[PDB]
Amino acid sequence: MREIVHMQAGQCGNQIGAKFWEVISDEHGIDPTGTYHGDSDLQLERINVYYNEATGGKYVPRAVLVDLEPGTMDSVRSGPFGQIFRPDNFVFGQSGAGNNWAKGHYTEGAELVDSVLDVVRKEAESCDCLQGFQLTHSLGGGTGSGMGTLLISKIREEYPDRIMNTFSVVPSPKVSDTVVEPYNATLSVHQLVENTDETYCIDNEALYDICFRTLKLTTPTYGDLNHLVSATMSGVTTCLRFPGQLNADLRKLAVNMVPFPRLHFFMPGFAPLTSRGSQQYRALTVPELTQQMFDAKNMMAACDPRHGRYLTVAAIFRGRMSMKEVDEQMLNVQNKNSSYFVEWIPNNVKTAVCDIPPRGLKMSATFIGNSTAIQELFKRISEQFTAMFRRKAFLHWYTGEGMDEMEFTEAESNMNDLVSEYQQYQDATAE
Amino acid sequence: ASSAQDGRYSFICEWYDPNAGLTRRYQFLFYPKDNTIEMFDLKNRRMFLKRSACDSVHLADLYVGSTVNVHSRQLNLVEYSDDFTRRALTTVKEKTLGLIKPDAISKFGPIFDMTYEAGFLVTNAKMTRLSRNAAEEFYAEHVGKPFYNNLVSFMCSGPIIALELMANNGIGEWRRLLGPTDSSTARSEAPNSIRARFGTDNTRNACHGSDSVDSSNRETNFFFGPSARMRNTSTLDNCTCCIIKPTAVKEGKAGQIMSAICNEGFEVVALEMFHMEKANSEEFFEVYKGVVAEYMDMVTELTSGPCYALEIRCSKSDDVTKAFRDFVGPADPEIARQLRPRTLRARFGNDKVHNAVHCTDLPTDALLEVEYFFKILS
Amino acid sequence: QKTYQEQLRLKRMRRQAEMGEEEEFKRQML
Amino acid sequence: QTPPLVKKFRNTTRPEPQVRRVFYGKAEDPDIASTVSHGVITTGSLKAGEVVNPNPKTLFTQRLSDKKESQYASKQKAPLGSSH
Amino acid sequence: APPPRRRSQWVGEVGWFIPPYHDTKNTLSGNQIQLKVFRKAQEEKYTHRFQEPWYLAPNDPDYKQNFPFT
Amino acid sequence: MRECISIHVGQAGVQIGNACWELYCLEHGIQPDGQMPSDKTIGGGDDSFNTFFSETGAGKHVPRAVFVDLEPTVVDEVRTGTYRQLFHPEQLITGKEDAANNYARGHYTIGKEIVDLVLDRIRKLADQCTGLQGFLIFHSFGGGTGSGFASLLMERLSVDYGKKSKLEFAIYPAPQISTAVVEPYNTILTTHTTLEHSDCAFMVDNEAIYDICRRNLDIERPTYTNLNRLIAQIVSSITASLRFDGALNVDLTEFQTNLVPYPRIHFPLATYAPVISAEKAYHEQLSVAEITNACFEPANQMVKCDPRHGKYMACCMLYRGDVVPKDVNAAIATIKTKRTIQFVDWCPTGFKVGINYQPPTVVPGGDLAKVQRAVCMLSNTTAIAEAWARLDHKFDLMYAKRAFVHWYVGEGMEEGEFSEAREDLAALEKDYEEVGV
Amino acid sequence: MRECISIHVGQAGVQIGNACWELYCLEHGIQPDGQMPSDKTIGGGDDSFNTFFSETGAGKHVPRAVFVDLEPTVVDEVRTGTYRQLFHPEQLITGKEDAANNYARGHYTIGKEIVDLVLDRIRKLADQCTGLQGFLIFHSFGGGTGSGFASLLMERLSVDYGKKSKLEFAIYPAPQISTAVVEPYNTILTTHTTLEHSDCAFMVDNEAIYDICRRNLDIERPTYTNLNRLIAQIVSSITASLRFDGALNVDLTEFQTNLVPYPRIHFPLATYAPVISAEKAYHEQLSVAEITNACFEPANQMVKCDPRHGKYMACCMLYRGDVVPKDVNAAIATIKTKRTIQFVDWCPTGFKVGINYQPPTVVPGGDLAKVQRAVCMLSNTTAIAEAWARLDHKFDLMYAKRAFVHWYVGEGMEEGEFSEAREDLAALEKDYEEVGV
Amino acid sequence: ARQKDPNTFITPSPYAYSPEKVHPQGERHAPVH
Ligand SMILES: Nc1nc2c(ncn2[C@@H]2O[C@H](COP(=O)(O)OP(=O)(O)OP(=O)(O)O)[C@@H](O)[C@H]2O)c(=O)[nH]1
Ligand SMILES: Nc1nc2c(ncn2[C@@H]2O[C@H](COP(=O)(O)OP(=O)(O)OP(=O)(O)O)[C@@H](O)[C@H]2O)c(=O)[nH]1
Ligand SMILES: Nc1nc2c(ncn2[C@@H]2O[C@H](COP(=O)(O)OP(=O)(O)O)[C@@H](O)[C@H]2O)c(=O)[nH]1
Ligand SMILES: [Mg+2]
Ligand SMILES: [Mg+2]
Repeated sequence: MREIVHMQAGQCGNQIGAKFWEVISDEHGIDPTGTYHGDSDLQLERINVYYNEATGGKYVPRAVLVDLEPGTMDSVRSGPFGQIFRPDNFVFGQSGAGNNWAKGHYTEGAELVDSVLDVVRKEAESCDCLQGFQLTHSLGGGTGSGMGTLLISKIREEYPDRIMNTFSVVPSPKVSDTVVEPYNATLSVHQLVENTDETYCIDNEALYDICFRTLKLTTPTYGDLNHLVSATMSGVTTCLRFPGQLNADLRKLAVNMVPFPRLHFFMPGFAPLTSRGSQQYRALTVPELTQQMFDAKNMMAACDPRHGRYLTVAAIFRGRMSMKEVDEQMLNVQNKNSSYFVEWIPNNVKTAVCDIPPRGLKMSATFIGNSTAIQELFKRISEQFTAMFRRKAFLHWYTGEGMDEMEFTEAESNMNDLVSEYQQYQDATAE
Repeated sequence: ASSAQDGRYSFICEWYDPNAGLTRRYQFLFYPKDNTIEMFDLKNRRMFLKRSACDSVHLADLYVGSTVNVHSRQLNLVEYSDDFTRRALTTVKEKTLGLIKPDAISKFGPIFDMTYEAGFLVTNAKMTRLSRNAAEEFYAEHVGKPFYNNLVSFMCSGPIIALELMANNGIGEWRRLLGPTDSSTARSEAPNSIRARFGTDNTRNACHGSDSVDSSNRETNFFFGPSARMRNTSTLDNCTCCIIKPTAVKEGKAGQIMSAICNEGFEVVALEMFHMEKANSEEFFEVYKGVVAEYMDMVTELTSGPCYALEIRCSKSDDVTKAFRDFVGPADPEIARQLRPRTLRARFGNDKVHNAVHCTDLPTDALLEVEYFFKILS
Repeated sequence: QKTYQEQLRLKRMRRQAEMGEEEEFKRQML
Repeated sequence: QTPPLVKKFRNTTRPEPQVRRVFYGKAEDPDIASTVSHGVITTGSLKAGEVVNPNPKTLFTQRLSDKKESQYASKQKAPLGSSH
Repeated sequence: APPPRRRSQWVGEVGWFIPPYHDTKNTLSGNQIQLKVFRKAQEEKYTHRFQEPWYLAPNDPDYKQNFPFT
Repeated sequence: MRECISIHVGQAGVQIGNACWELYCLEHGIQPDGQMPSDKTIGGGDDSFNTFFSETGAGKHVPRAVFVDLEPTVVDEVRTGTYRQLFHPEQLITGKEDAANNYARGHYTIGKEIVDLVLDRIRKLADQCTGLQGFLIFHSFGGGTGSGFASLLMERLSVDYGKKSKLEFAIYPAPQISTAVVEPYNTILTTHTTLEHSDCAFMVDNEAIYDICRRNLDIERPTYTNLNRLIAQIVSSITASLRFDGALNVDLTEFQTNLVPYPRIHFPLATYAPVISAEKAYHEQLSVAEITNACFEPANQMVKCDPRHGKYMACCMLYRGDVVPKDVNAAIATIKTKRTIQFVDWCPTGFKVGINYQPPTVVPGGDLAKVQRAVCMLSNTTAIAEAWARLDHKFDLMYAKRAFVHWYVGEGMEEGEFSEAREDLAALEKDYEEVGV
Repeated sequence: MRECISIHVGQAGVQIGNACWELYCLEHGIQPDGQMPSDKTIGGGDDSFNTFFSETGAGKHVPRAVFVDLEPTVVDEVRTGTYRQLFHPEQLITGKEDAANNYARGHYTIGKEIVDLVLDRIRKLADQCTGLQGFLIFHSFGGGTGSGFASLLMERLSVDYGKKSKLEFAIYPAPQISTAVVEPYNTILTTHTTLEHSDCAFMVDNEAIYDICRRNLDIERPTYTNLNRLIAQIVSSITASLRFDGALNVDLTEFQTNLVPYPRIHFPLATYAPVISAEKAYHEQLSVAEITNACFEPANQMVKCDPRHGKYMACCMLYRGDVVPKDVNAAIATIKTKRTIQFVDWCPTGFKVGINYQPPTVVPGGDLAKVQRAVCMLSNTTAIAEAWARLDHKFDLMYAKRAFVHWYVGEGMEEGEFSEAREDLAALEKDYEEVGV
Repeated sequence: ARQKDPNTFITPSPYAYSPEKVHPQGERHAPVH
């Protein structure tokens, strides 16, 4: 058994983590009170991978909720599956970051990071194997960005041998969202470069696009987006859970998807996203499941894969399936779209298969893409960063909290060096 | 593996010393699941026999009042110690009395064969006539209707063979193997019983049974009790003495021997099963004494339990002794199997010690030996 | 000949089992 | 008190202090297990009391054996106390 | 709504229909080998692992190896 | 007595063993609980099962194999599914942390933790053993446990057990379809160790099994279950002469001394015939000429390289079932007179044949048919050099600018072993060329 | 005749005693109230229980045990437990205070006020004894009663009686696991007195029985119950030849004349085979060669000393159950021909074999399986010196700072006793090192 | 002549080869604090 812990920082991160906990709880057959009401044994063969052993018939999920506002904690306790979490890991401040990276890192950072690491140590030393850390923080927020990056740095300093997947919720490239959004994005991607053994970056605007053009349901709001991200995370971590013909854990995905150490930014996706009016009309099979998961319309990262080249692509399937069809379609996508694949790596696809599909579907798949097209997101972030930085707007706040333009330009320098590194391995030839 | 805490069957065995004159008492434990016999000695507390492994001793025999030959020592199982054995062996083990009817005297060979095939071990057996005074065991079935008169006529007409049986689940297994009380019902629902294949309609059946408990006691005390004088059906005359050996009786081939003798001509006039003593067997085998080296083996084999004795006569006179010797010919079973194979001791014999049938050798000693069994010991 | 007929009967029984499981999963979907 | 369905899997991970650890599989199988002899039982062996000094043979059996052992070559051109 | 099963409880399998199926004609014959007398001899010869009373000759050079002290 | 101890290492090897022990239980009439039926029993002195099973006290025939996986998933599936009362509870050896497609992680790290326990269990199985013929080691070149831990097991079995022949069945990567990405690195790093410590390395190509299944068995959607079933059938056809008497009996040492010319060319090619289904088998005659032409037909080998661009050196024809040596040697003569099967000029006779009477068995509901005769082609061609060159091309193309090397360096591998393994396999290719010419 | 007084001193001694007399009663068929049932009828000349159970005229069998401890809770638990009517109530000597893990409390104080009473009690047992062959002193080297009063008892039994054997079973502290903090002080202070007034000191270690029942019996949390059960099984296998008769048998003089070369090397390692569970024994042959090889495992020694760092001087080979001397000789020959089973040069033959026909009995609700065969290994090795080296390192580390010395020097004991004991055990270590060459 | 029989096999030697040093199969890892 390879146990992972869950970290959820910020309001968006806490909501996404709670949705993830409930969508793995209902497939694990757990009620919100903790008593196992499931009927199959497969959903509790390995249930200690996410849920700490407790007395009675109760399994207590192993997550840490980090925030600077008690209102989010009260809302997530009043919401579904709020009583399955013990109140001991509910650490929260009384001031509020207000989407301030420097305030969430220095002013109220180290005051809360000590308690968060105390809870992390209490969970982790109680763990026996301790595979990895699964952080679902958001880029551009308050406690999500700065406190989460400080947590990543502290966890790397404490246990520099363990895999962590962090999810780094990327905001919409358009509209405005936050006035200090490029500042928080640059200040977060500075640490996303640093330790961050794997990052699965999700884009809110692309989530809106995939909800509006593929699943419909009229308005997208946020619940469908959260369900999509939650299904993606469950499909990612299914192999440490439910068995299969070919399994692949976090470490196997990190080895098979990260060529060089600063190539850990992934572009995920989920299939099949059939509509309610087309579920009875769609013949769900491996070929058009592969087409759906490799379609450019269904990437939850805003970068279009047609303008870049995939370095590595992980495909984690779930269901009644044949491995010949799996690797045949994964070779067919190479042979068809050979332009959007680097020629210095044969077999740019890592496959994995579980034989327990999610309930209500014969088949499901999870796309993971270490594309070179993700450098356009960081290029746009750098462009907005220098546009709002050349006039020194909304920077006196961060200098008052304790940061400096030397750190600003260091983050800009290593981020656009990373962009140029993506460009060099995008335009690098074979011989 | 063998342990010190296995199942144990404890008995007290008494062996009479050829020297001295007192019967030593030993504690005789029979461990099953490996068939190992061990022996303690009450008085002079010491060690007599270890675990070891003996053939003779077989869980099938036991049966208090029996003789086991352990390392050429004739131990007599005299009483049950070990309440474990008292709940393992004595439970639902009763004794009956099978009374062979005069019309079933002709088929007493096969009747004994089926009793031995069932497993009813015998304790006494005697062929008598019951006179007109057979009503003393029919006081129970009296007055009610003339079957009492029919029964006292059928008992006084023809010979009677009385048996004292003993088996587990007694008095019910004997009635089960006899079937119902009528031959019509017997060949209606149970066509494999003594009353089915032998006998005719009611009050002329093939046997009697033993009713129930304490009626078995009344019958056994009336027939084979210490106060019962019944007198066998011996008539001397031109006759031969046949001795079915206790090895044959223990192996259960006694009924087969009886059936073969009755089938191959001949006739049995007197039947009586004895329990021979050492000096009595020596005085029976004094004619051999010092003409065969196996005389001691013959004596210690004859003193090994049941001693079925038969008075054999023949319708065709010829020489009765010579004809019976030809039928029960060559003494060694190897001789009788290689030469004249359709003979007794060849159908039923192991070695010359265990001939399993004994016959009178000299033609002038058959009457003496018949007089010794049927006119001296009874 | 008897061995081949028994083998074909076993294959037919297996194929009936897969027809049963696929119609069961179709009723599950509906 | 733990429900039995979850205690099934808790016995593998964190059981009671005593009692042998069981697996979540192999349970609700008829646990014959103990009360079994648990080992090979020697080899055999026929004893050397009847293979080097066997049971003595009777006069008739040995005379039949000598009858069969006759009409050879070595046993016929040279008996013990005679000639051919 | 029945739950998804294991690998074993599938048609197309590793361990389905193994109890009710037994290969009758193929391996009830004498084609399968026996442990007869001269394989039992080899299997019973295993009881002499380095206990055989064969000692090396004094006319051989490798004798002071087994007699070092004298 | 002709015992043939087995080690199944890796997820792939565990699945091969899961098919193989089902097939062996069906072949020897052993129930999944471990006992043998009495009406099945042809006498208490049966001895076929002693090669693969040991009877402990009451007809409990436990198998003589060790299942290895650093992650517990597949071995827990074994422990919970069907064949759970068959295996010894400790023989199914597992860790907790997996190597996760990394030769250096399987060789220089956590793989070096349970190696002592696993080959202590191997040592105690060999102590139970008395007539040890060889080690059947099933693994994959894909990576992780089957690549580095298997190499460690080869090294320690080699310098612990002496000569003690070690037949190594390995799942070789396919030319085009593949699963892992660092799979060429793992294959190149594993070959350098297995070259000096294996004795017969049977490469199996997943794509070869796939197209064999879809054109011969007519299975439109085959899978790993059918793959391991076919590999189990072939390894049973190999070690069936040790378990059943034959007109010409071949052992694991006669096989080797008639197969490998030089002690570096020990990479044969397995092939089964027929691999046809029941409907196609009932309408066809299937004589020995057809089962030989199926073996020598070049779209039937189990590594994706045709033997027409190569010279045969040795052929270990293992015939199974009702076959006569007369049809066998007539077919061998017509194969020799066939010009397109070019034998090498320094090997006049190159056919080692072993006839076994015992007909092959089928699983209850697989895809192979119960045929009265079958044959195992065992080629020693030079055609595997094309597969070696393809893996050299892949390894050099990914090693051009040091991709996926930091993982191995962090796990503990030095930067030189990649170059050493590349030079070793280049020397092996030079050896194949100079022995082919 | 060949009787044995068992003196259980200290809490560990009393717990081993009431987990061992249960096994003795089960072996001899005695229900706990005292009488042998035998279905209420059988007895007489079966003199097997005289080695441990004195016979009264009422048919009640009283054990030959002296349960002594200064602090009266564990002995009171014995008196109020299920084995209440078994022991003689006067044989249950309790003091009033606690020794509190102090050697002085027991060698120079309150234990001295009860040692006269305990000697009178042992004398009144030995008067009923009619040729007592030896004492079995069960104690722990942890401290207080098990070292102090126990060492004083051993000196008084050395002054009295005389030449009679005085075997002890000593619970030794683990290299890492330590219940108390004065364990090194107590061990060095008790070694100086048990070196000369002993003749055989069986060596066990709580961490080693922990590991043995953690791997083999696979119990994750080992309490003291199964530990004392395993120690009880060892003592039962040792005394089985004094009780239940069989083949070639080894008793209290045999395994001292054949194990003690010099009158200072008398610290043997007692291991037991097969320590196995029911499920692991079900899938296992458990032959003579296997159970003999199990005793030479490094992971079966019941003290945590590495057997590689030292030769073997002598080995007592105590077999129980359905075992044959031919198979025994085969196993001994295999052990002798295995080269790195390293025997010392002044010992061509070093195996004293005893064989008994009694198989072991398993306690109801226990954890061992009822195996037909069993082996007790009594090995004399140089490897025990590393435990003394670890204890010398601990003693020197604590004595450098003069920590925890004030209790000992204030409660009667002198300061120089620590240095005298340290140099005595250093001389013992030098003797072991100079004899191991 | 009394001859030497052929050697069967020397099957390692369980004294210098050491398993030891391994956490036993499937009992968590005894959580250190
Ligand atoms: N023929 C066949 N090959 C298999 C099977 N399962 C896995 N494989 C091969 O195994 C490769 C995947 O890597 P694995 O061998 O499973 O890696 P591992 O041995 O489990 O070691 P880790 O990567 O550390 O988990 C694939 O490329 C397959 O070719 C199977 O059932 N049959
Ligand atoms: N094997 C085993 N060892 C025990 C047991 N109980 C205690 N011990 C050992 O005893 C040590 C503790 O010292 P004790 O033996 O209790 O000391 P004592 O002889 O009772 O004397 P006091 O400390 O004064 O009570 C521990 O380190 C244990 O190793 C037991 O039940 N079984
Ligand atoms: N997918 C998703 N995104 C959200 C949700 N709520 C907020 N966000 C995103 O998070 C950003 C605001 O971050 P915020 O919650 O203020 O971070 P915090 O201050 O650390 O709690 C916005 O740009 C949103 O796009 C939600 O429920 N689902
Ligand atoms: Mg794996
Ligand atoms: Mg105490």
